Amino acid sequence: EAVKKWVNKIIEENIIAVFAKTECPYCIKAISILKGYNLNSHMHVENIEKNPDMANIQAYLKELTGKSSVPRIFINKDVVGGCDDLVKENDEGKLKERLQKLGLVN
Ligand SMILES: [Co+2]
Ligand SMILES: [Co+2]
Ligand SMILES: [Co+2]
Repeated sequence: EAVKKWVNKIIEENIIAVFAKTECPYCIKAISILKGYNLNSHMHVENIEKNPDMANIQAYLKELTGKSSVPRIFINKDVVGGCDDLVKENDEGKLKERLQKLGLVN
């Protein structure tokens, strides 16, 4: 329960929550895309590789999202998914819609 509670706190206390690992090009790409919307003040990036319970975190992220890979991206507790999902939402206007409803972009 401790691992799940810790992950939950990250998702619930940050509007934009990104789970990442070290030297992860698609993590870096997704984080850069989000910071390009000036979301930094409401983002937390968690490096789950620098963590003794990486496998537990990944298993829980799969239970929540369908995949154990990083990056894993949540926006106001809603599952965006990975960087490819973020790129699809960004290119098709869904990302902007999301952020507008949250007051994060005009
Ligand atoms: Co290397
Ligand atoms: Co900027
Ligand atoms: Co952290």
